[PDB]
Amino acid sequence: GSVVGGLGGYMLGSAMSRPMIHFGNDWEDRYYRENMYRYPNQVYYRPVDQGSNQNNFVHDCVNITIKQHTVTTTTKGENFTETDVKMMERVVEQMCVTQYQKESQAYYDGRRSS
Repeated sequence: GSVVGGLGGYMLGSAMSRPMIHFGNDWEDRYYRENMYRYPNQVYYRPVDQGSNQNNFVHDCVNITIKQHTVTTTTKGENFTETDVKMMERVVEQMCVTQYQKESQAYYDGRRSS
């Protein structure tokens, strides 16, 4: 978990498993389903601290992860459609939420809520 390529130092999450996300269109639910195992299983984040926040950790994590699985992959041998990346904007969000609910509670060690 350090500078995974030309990352700004960012760490790389432990391998998660493929979420369930239904989006609010039946085709989206089904489409996501028919490729659920094709989506990424890890996400990239920076160390939360007292000047970070979830809306900068998760937000940048969605960008960074896409920038290492879309910007690092469409340029290679992918042609991810914006539809696919619209799906990844949910998976990576809830994944990096899950990674934050660990890392943040490691950062705080006290300031987490008392």
